[PDB]
This record gives sequence, structure tokens and C-alpha cells, in this order.
Amino acid sequence: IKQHSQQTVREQATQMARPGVLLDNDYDKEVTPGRYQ
Amino acid sequence: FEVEPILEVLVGKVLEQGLMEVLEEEELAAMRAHQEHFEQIRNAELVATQRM
Repeated sequence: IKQHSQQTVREQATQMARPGVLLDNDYDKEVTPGRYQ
Repeated sequence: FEVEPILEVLVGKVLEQGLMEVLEEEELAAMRAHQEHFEQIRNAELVATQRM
């Protein structure tokens, strides 16, 4: 008798700044990269 | 969060339509004003020439 966790899969849409009808709210964050490995 | 998308799309659409309509109306009214200004000078000089 053991324990395992389950979760369904979830989806997202991304839409870029459009020259037309679009005005997007800004609720984002910034970061500095640093070195990479 | 259920009203975020409708809000954002409507706001931008209204602002863009308003700016475009304002620019077009200003240009048309201003062209009408130039035409009216020429039409009045023309008529005045026509009267003067007829007198002479």
C-alpha cells in the first residue's frame, strides 16, 4: 500500500502586442541572466 | 479574471477607432474650410471686375 500523486494537464495561450485591437495588461517580472552551464 | 480579456480587447478597439475617426474628421472639415475660403475671395473679385 503506497501513495502516488496525480494531476491533469493544463494549457496556456500567448498573444503578442498587436498593432490593432489589442491592449495587454502588464503583470510581468524582470530578471538578469547571469552565467549559464 | 473572467472580465480581463473582454475588457482589454474592447478598450484598445475603442481607443483606436476614436483616434482614426478624429484624424479623418479633422482633415475633411479643414479641407471644407479651405474650399470655402477660396470660394469667398473668388466671388468678391468677380463683383469688382463686373463693376469695372
